[PDB]
Amino acid sequence: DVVMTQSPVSLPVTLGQPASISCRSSQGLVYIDGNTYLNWFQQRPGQSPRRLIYNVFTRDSGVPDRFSGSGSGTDFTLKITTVEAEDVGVYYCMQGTHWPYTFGQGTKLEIKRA
Amino acid sequence: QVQLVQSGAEVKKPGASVKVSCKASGYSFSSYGISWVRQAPGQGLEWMGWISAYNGNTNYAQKLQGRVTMTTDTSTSTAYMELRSLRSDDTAVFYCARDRPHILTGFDFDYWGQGTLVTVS
Amino acid sequence: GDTLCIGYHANNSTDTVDTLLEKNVTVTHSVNLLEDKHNGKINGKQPISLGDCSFAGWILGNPMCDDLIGKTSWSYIVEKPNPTNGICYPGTLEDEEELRLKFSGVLEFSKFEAFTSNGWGAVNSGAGVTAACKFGSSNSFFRNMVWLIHQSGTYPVIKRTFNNTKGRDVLIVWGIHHPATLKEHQDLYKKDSSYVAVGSETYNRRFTPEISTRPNVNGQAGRMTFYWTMVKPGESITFESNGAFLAPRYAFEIVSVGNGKLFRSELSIESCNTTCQTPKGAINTSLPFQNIHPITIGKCPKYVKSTKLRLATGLRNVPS
Amino acid sequence: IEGGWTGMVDGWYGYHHQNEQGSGYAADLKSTQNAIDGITNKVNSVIEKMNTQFTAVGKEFNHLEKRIENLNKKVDDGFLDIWTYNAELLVLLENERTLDYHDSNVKNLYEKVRSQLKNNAKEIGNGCFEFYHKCDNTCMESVKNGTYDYPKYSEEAKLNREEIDS
Repeated sequence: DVVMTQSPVSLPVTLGQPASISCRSSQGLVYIDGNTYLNWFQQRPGQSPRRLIYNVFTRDSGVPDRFSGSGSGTDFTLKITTVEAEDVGVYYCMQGTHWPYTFGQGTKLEIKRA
Repeated sequence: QVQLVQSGAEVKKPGASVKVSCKASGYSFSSYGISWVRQAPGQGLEWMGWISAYNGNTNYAQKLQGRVTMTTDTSTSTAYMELRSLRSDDTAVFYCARDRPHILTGFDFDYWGQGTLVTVS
Repeated sequence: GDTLCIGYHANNSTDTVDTLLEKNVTVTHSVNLLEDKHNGKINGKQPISLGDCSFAGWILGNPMCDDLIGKTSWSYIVEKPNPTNGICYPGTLEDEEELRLKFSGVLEFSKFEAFTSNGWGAVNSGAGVTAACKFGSSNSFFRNMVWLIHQSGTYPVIKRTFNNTKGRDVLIVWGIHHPATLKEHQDLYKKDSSYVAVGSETYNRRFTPEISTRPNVNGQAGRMTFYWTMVKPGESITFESNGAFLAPRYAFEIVSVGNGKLFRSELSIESCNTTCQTPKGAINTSLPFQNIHPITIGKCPKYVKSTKLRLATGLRNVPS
Repeated sequence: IEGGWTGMVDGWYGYHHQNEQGSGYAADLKSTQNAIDGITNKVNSVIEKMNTQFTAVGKEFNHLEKRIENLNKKVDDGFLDIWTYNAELLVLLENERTLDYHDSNVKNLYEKVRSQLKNNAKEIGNGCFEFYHKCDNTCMESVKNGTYDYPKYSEEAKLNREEIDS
C-alpha cells in the first residue's frame, strides 16, 4: 500500500508570493517505462478537477508557466509563482505506480495572507 | 473534443443498487480506458475503479470488493459504475476520468466528468 | 479442433541490455540508468571567472587581478587550471584548501577596508613594493595587504584592533615575511628579529620569521607565509608586530551563503545550471547516475566509468 | 515457447485462442499483474536504496600533508571504483533475474492450463493446446479464469481422442 502525505494542508498565500506543496510517498514511484508517476491536479469548489503536471516535469497543455512541478525519489513538490486568484483551490497527490495508488489528503489556498 | 458527460444526480436508500453512466464523444474512444473516483462530502477518497475498452478488464478498490461492478459499451463509448448494498457513508459525489486501456502503456487522466451527486439515506 | 495458446509480448524496441551471463539481449522495454546526454556546454544566477588569476590571485589582491575587481556576487566561480597569477612573491597560503571549500559555500561577499594603510603609526606604508608583483610595467604588491617598513630608521611595535560590528562572518588575511638574509630584515624593519602576534576572541598565534635564502622564484629568495581566519560577529581581533608583517588592509564580509562550488577549466561562463552542474555542462536528464565528470556541483548523480547502464524492465523481445 | 506476440499488447503474459468464434489475443492479467508489481518494487529498491552518492565526509582538515590532497583523493577514487563495479554487477544480476522471472511466470501459466485440461486436450510442439472437443468462448474463458470443467467434456474428448488413432 502507498501513503501520500501532504505536509502543507493549509496555504494562505499573498497574491504574487510563490508557494510550494509537498507530497511525500512511502515507496518510490518510478515505473517500468522509467518515468516517475505522479500527476498533480487541482479542483475548484463545485468544479470537477483538472490536472496540471504530467509525470514529474510535464505541464498540461492548458497550464500557465507559473505552475512548476518538481521532486525526485519519494519527496516531491509543486511551486506556483505569483499565485493568482483562480489558483486558489484544493490540490491532491497522484497515483503511485503501485495499483493501490493513493491521492492522499488535500491542500487549500487563500487569496492573501495579509 | 473534451466531452465526458456524466449521468444525472441520483437519490436512493441504503441497500439499493446504483448505476452511473459516463458518455464520451470525439475520437477519444480508441478503445481507451475509463476510471471512476469517489469524493465524500468535503473530503475526497481514492480511486474507485477502472476498466479497459480494448481488453475487458476491471480493477476495483479494496473493501468495496463485493459491491462495485463496472461495464463498458464500446458501441456507445459509454462506461458504467454500479454499486450494490448502498450505505449512508457511501453518500458522495462521483466523477469519471480518462485512462489508458492496456497495461503496456500506464495511465493518463486527460479528461473529467460533469460530476454525479449520489445521496444515500 | 480449437486452440488456446500461451505467449509473451514482442514489440520493436531493440534497446539491448546486458545480463550477468548473456549480453546485448534485445528486451521489449528497458530504462537507461546512466545519464550520458549532451553536456551542451540573466537565466538563473550568473557566475564569475577568475581569469588568468587563481583563487589565491582572486583573494590576495595580486596587482594584475585588477581585472577581477568588480565581482561581488556569483553563482559558480570559474578558475583556469594554470592561471598566470597565484602568489607572485613566492610563498604559501595556510588553509587555502578549506577556504576554497568555504567559498564552495559562498555566493557573495563585500570587500571593505578594515585597517587604513597609513594608520599603523610612524611606519612607512608608501613603500614595500616588489617587481615579482608588479602591476603593469610598474612594480607593486598585493592590494589586500600592505607591506609596512621602518620610518626614519625605526620600526616600532605597532598594535591595532578590529571589531566585527557587521553582524556577519568576516574573512581576514595577512602574512609573515620570511626574509632571505638577516640584512633584508635589518633594512626593512631596523632590528634583527621580529614577531607577529595575532590574537582574537578565539585566535591565538605568535609567528617569527624563518630566515633562509630559498631558490629564486620570480626573482625572490625570500618567502611569505600568508594566513587567513574567520572573524565571527562580535569578535575583536588584535594585531601586534615589530617586523616581518604583511598588514591586513582589506577584508571580505560574507554576505550570502549557498552552494556555489568551483572548478579549473576554460569554458565560457555558463549559467542556468541544472540540479547537477558539471565542467562539461549541466543536463536536465535525471538518470539515477551520470558519467560526464567526476567533479560535480549540486545534488549529483554518481560518476561512473560506465558507457551503458540499461536496466531491463520488459522481457526478451523476439518477434515472429 | 519460441516467439512472442506483437498482437498481444495487453500485457507481458497471456493467451491466444482460436475457436469456431474466431481467434484473438488476451493477456492473463493476474500474472501480468504480479509481475509488474514485482518488477516495480525491484526497481524502486534499486534506485532509492542505491547508495549515498553525496560525500557526507566533513573533511574538516582534508589531507594536505602531500602537495595535493592525498588521502581523501585516493579514498574518493577508490569509492568510485567500488560502485563502478557494484553497479555494473547489480545491473547484470537483476536483469538476468528479471528474464528468469518472466520465464518462470510463463512456465507457471502454462502448467496451470495443463493441470486444468489434462486429457481433454493435446499438447502442441510450441505454446498452444489443441482441444479434443469444441471449446467456445465460454469454454475458453472458463479455462482462462481457472474454472475449466473436465467431467463436462471428458466423454466427448474421450470419443474424439480414441478416434484419431483409427
